[PDB]
Amino acid sequence: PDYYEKPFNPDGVTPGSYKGISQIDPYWAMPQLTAGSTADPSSEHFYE
Amino acid sequence: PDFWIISGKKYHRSHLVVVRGPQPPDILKPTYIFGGIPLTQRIYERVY
Repeated sequence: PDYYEKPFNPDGVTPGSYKGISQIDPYWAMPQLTAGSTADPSSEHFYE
Repeated sequence: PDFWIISGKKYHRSHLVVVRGPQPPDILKPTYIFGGIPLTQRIYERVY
């Protein structure tokens, strides 16, 4: 029910699950940040 | 500088890999904060 919410795991691919590729305009999406993203510049995931 | 301070975490120079552009003379190094002389500084006026 929440596969996309969990981090990606390649081992979870079931046969026939792949359907296609969808593209979304920027105004239909809204990014979100967490504590880890804005923790410290030493982190490799700073401001994404 | 043998040590760099990043958000209160203390790092020794040997661990880091620091690269800089043109090298200023020693008396001018503190003014540039021990760094290379930035290219925008010589290009912005002519670009304008």
